[PDB]
Amino acid sequence: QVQLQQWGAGLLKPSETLSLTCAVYGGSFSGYYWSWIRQPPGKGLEWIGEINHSGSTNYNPSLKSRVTISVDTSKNQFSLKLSSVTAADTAVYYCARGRGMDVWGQGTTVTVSSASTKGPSVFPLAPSTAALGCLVKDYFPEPVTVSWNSGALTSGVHTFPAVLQSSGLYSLSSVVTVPSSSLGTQTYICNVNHKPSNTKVDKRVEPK
Amino acid sequence: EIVLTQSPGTLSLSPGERATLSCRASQSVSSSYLAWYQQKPGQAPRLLIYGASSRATGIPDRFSGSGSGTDFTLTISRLEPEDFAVYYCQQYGSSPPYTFGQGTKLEIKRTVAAPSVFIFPPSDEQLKSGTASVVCLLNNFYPREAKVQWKVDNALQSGNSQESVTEQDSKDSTYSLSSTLTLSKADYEKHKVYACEVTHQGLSSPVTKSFNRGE
Repeated sequence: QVQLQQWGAGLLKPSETLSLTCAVYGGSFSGYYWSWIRQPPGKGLEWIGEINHSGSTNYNPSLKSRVTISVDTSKNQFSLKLSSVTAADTAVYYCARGRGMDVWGQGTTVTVSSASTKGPSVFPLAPSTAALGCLVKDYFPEPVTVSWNSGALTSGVHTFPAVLQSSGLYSLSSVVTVPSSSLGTQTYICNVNHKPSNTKVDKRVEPK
Repeated sequence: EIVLTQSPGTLSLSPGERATLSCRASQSVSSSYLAWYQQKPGQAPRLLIYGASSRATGIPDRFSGSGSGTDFTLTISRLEPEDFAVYYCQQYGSSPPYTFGQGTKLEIKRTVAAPSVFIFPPSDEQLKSGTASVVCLLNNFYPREAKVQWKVDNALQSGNSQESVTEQDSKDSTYSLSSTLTLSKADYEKHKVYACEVTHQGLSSPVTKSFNRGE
């Protein structure tokens, strides 16, 4: 079973270079085409370039001026390098083995933003069945993990994907529908965890 | 330049029904130069076919392929619950750059479900920060095609509301939607009534949920 393992820096400041590397373990080298692919958020896939044992650099004209692919044979690895990156390059990058393309790497999410890391602010969307939730606003970068009652409440919970606000920070919401009888009986608390900022927030949501 | 094209953009069928996805090419492409991929949310694309009907190693026998020249077709004879994903086609081995198709999302087919609408005003904690976010939630609805509109004093708002929708819930095959309307503290304290009106197929008429900045 051939396997691919990728690594590299994920969060990059705009107007700098991105460097990713991919290692092939359990398969042959040469006779396969080592390709790179990126998938923007909510979009399809784009073919970047390929390479083989030697320097068979065949890039994509949409980004050819800023892309370079290299290969190292003593370690069975190949590296992708992008220059003068912007926010348009934010995507999930994969390395793959064109043969079609059979085995793919696990992928790395690479975001480009001039914003800095900031902890989230959690506010309560109070009830008035019934529904209540938490608003996790102004955090960077993704992700954040939201649970309810420290994992006790899981049913009826809907945590929504974040949105890139105009300020450059992310914001999402986590709602839950509960029978209105428990509003005075059960205490509903949302736990928000943000690893990039090393932050945790327990917010109690009581009827307003 | 060979561009690939997939239709429909969203196929909605029940588990057990036969699924037929299409791929259209600009130039004429040999049937051996086309490939298909299945991708699930968060995971890498899984190769299905690498030729016309060349079933890749480790792919169940329900997947098949056909086509010629410009029109190609991926086919699932009997849909299983693990088959609902996003499928792409790719031109490989003809003219670089070897681009992909736009993708075809496969969806589960359930009955029409009207959304449950709720509206959350900005909490008093957020107003002390200088901004106010009003939230509108549509819980458990099908199909996904539904529109939401914000109105401050019955005035149509635009350019200040963001939207998010979850994946299809694996329990009831429904969706959930949340729209955030963001306004400064001054613009929020300007006006009185805030309303969120949703239009969806399961509603006989658009449904509005409103609150007044005070009561």
